[PDB]
Amino acid sequence: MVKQIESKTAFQEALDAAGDKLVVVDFSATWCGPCKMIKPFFHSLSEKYSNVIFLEVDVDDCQDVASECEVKCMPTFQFFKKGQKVGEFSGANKEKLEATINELV
Amino acid sequence: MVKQIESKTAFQEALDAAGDKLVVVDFSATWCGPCKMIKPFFHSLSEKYSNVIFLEVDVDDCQDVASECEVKCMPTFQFFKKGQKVGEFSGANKEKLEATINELV
Repeated sequence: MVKQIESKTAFQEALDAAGDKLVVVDFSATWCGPCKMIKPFFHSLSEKYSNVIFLEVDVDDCQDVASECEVKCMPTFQFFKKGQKVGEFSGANKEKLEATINELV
Repeated sequence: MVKQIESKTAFQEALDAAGDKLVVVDFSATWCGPCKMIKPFFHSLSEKYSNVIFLEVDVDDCQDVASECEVKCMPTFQFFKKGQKVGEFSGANKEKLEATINELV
């Protein structure tokens, strides 16, 4: 399932506890249309790939995490492996989302 | 000077009262880095071109205007002429901003 991140401390902790696993972070905003459209698919993905950690960060709630991750478009997906960012793209592209997961897993 | 828009009613009114003039709308967010970097320049522009109306919309404040204008990246500049959108681009590109203003004025 998707983990809801509500603090910078929580973001760091989850990245740390992911250990070996790939972390996919969804940076969204409630006003963004595309973000709402792709949410169900993003959740479906967390149920399909249990060997991958799925994170959700609302930019309004965590402006500090948003800023530090240099997010500028919505939605933005950032991929992390052992605390290091290994991928990133923006736009609600379903195929590309799953496709990128299969490349970095 | 730059007009601060704080409602959907205010957005429509300003578009209406612009009459013949070109309206440049800056869709920004306080957490967005690029948005802060280009704010001074955007204001400088409003003082340089008095025949052009400059609008500022914080996406957090006006989620409804943000949504209806289909904004997805920050900052986003939308250009309006007689109620109709005639241009649009995202990213804090100074040259392109002024350049687009000179094309649509």
